[PDB]
Amino acid sequence: QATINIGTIGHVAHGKSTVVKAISGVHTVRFKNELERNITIKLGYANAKIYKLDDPSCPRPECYRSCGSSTPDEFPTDIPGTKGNFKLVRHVSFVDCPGHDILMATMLNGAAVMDAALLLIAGNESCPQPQTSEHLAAIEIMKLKHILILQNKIDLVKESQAKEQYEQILAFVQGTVAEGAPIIPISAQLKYNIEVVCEYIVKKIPVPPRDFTSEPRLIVIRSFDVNKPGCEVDDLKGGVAGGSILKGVLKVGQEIEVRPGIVSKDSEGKLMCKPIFSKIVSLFAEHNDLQYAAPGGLIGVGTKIDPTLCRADRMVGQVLGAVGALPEIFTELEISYFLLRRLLGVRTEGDKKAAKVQKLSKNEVLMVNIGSLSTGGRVSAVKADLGKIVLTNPVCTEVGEKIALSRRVEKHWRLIGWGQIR
Amino acid sequence: KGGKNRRRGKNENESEKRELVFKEDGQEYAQVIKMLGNGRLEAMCFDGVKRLCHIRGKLRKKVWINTSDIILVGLRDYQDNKADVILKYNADEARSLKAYGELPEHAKI
Amino acid sequence: CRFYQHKFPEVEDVVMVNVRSIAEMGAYVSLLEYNNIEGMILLSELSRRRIRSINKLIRIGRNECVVVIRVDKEKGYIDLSKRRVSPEEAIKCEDKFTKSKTVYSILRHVAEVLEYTKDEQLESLFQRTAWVFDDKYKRPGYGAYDAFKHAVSDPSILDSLDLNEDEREVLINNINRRLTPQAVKIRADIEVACYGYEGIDAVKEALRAGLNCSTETMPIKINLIAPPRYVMTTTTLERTEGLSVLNQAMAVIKEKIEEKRGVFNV
RNA sequence: AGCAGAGUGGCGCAGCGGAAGCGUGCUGGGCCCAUAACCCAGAGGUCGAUGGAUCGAAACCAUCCUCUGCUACCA
Repeated sequence: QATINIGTIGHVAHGKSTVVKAISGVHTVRFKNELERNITIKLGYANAKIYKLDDPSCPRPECYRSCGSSTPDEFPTDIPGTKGNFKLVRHVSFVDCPGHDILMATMLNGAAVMDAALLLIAGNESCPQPQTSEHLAAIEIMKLKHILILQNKIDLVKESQAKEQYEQILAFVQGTVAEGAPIIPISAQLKYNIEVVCEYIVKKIPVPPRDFTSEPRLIVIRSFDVNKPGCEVDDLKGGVAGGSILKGVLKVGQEIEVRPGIVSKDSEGKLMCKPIFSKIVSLFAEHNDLQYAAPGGLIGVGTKIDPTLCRADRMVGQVLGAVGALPEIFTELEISYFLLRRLLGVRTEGDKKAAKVQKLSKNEVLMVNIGSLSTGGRVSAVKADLGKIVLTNPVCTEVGEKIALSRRVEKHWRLIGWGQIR
Repeated sequence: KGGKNRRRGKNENESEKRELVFKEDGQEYAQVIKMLGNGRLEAMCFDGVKRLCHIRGKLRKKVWINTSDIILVGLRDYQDNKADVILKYNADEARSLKAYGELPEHAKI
Repeated sequence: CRFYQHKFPEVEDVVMVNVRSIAEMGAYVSLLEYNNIEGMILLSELSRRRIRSINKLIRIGRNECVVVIRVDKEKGYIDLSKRRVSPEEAIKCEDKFTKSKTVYSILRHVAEVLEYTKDEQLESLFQRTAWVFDDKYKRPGYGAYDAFKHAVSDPSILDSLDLNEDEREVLINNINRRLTPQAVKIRADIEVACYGYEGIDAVKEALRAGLNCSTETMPIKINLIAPPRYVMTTTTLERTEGLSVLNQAMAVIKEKIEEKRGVFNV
């Protein structure tokens, strides 16, 4: 299954497929294939098995040696050991977030259900690069600090440039946790020092305490392509949710409720929403059958919903509770909030632009990323430490946790501040 | 032309074949670039310098110099930009000169 | 031999010919819309406009539609004209030309076995069989092909008048081989947008009831093209008997799914 | 993968139940003192496979495969 969710976030032009296939062995893929204008801009999924030969390096199935195929310029070979079967240490899960700035709201959502991260830095561009800081700050807000910085694209980048970049990032982030996070330079054109990464992810990132006894909550981020094959139609025996569970052991045959709900017919107001109920058909993770779905892992829960809800990616950031979950489904919400004194996620080579953003004004639409949900809503009252927001689609608030608040600076929204629900 | 008449009052002809000066001092081989009207015409020299070529008496309406092809050009004693056409060759003659290795081996026909 | 019910054409009728020579005064041509009798076309009555080329108009080895302007009944001079021709007449004549060819090929199998040492053999077969098939149904626009097509799908037509031997197998084979496979363009149009989870089994009950009052063992063709769209090609007759199968079945699927939760497309 | 088209005999488009169909091009001839326009003349040949009726099948009708067009998903 899975034990931890390590995320693979990283700004434009570092190469995703080479690094993702080295760590998991499962390609990051999605709609439009095709391939990728550059690096994956979709929310990729992948799981993997991490075993040892009693060595800090992680074998392949063929554990005698491993000859790469990253480049035919030279032969990159590494040796994990010699063969006689290897001991299974754990089953790991990844969360490949978008690597592009416009997709920030999606990157936030996907990130918010991980248990650790890997900041994929690229040495090609600017030293205190916008997105590195954006990522790091969001991570410390959500409730994580289990980060391993990875210098992923320094294959042709000289050692002065690459040294200056790690220095400037680590010096800018002087108020964000990063001093207890290692910085592992690797090759992505010769897959070198990959074996030492395997030592790091088992060290810096154990399994955090998971609450089995507590009531099941599944947070779905990705829909399912079911169905439409054959034989026997139409619509499906139904619809599969790619979600991570962050609380409770969800057992097979259990009934689960999707709690933001669907709005009642001919509503004259903003109420009333009614949750949808679906019975769990199957609990699939990796490529191995399971009867349970332990928390701390990203699992494909097939449920008895019908094709229309899964025919496109429409279940991004929905909260699912088993069953008749107590969590309130607000339509208008009381945010406590604070703002950054800089505009995060933007800063280029020349002061233009990135400074203090002006105070929020009422009746402006802002993206409130609450939980893994992403709703848009307008601010109806605006006091400094008390704003009232009215949301277009209702938000199930599992706990008052955190929020991330963004404002439409130009073409798309950009992160301005965070806070906590009251 | 396509036959016609009045084209015999005057000296048929032809090139009984024949042969073969060069270059001389300021008197060298060029290739037709364009094909202006009025009378004059363009022609880049084979050395690398461009120049604008000019027709010469007799050769006026007695010999047509279609576009593209080698041609013999005198250079004006003092003038750079404008130069003076001489003595054209034949396309066969030009490929024999190329095979000999006397003009530069760069232009195709 | 003759391809047509009458031996000689009438006046103002649309016919077909095949050019075998080109004349100075027009075109002398053989018929293949009747006997191989001679008919003369004239140069004046071919067009109402100029004529530069001449072999990019009429040439040898071409079927050309034309109108019989006059006929000498006794002499056998079939005067002809191409001046009055419309494309609608060409469609009507090409069909009759093609249909006579296939019908005479059916009435050639008969002559393969019987005494045909003389050319008049086919003429003997043609007059006695063809006329009673087509004359009864010429006034409604049918050829002898309609009579034979009716016989294969209900055999009483060719048993109502003298039935030949060995003919019947080849007759059946050629009718059933060429005029089939044989066909239903019945497709169901069904739209559904469920909020149900019991929809998967609900649809199964609805699918198997596409035709009411049939056995549980009825074979049908289910098709899934998209998630809301359920296409059922219902029981394949001719699409004039499965009309009730198409129409009322659509009501079943849309009704069965509304009972288990929410509103749907009607 | 649902629907559509095709699987050269110079080119390009692919026409129908009679073995190149249309448009075009190339090459040659004719007309003219000449050119254009105009008029004629061409060319080794199951046209992806497996079958049936047939005198015969790119073309009459099927069973398969592949490439593409539109729609669009399993992967």
